Order: sequence, then structure tokens, then C-alpha cells
Amino acid sequence: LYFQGLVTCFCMKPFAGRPMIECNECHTWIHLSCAKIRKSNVPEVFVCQKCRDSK
Ligand SMILES: [Zn+2]
Ligand SMILES: [Zn+2]
Repeated sequence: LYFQGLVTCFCMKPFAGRPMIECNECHTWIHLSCAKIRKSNVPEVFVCQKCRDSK
């Protein structure tokens, strides 16, 4: 049950045992649902919105 209360996603809500996905570039852990990813179609490579719009 580690990191249960840890907030890493941009939505400011904690892990809470919800499915997560890591940005391939900034290494931030984002909620799978916040990443707008359907559980039936999880990409090999995920890049968060912020990294996509870098600089
Ligand atoms: Zn989130
Ligand atoms: Zn990123």
C-alpha cells in the first residue's frame, strides 16, 4: 500500500491505488484516466501533455 497518499498527477489527487502511467520524458506518474487512456488500449510509450508542449 505504498505511496497511497502521494500526489504526483497534475489533477492534484493522490495515487489512491488507481491505475497510473509514467511519462517517458519527465518521469511523472499520471493517473491512467487523467492521461485519457482507456484500460483496453494502453500505449507502450506515454508522453504527458506538458512534455508534448515543451518550450
Ligand atoms: Zn490525475
Ligand atoms: Zn512529461
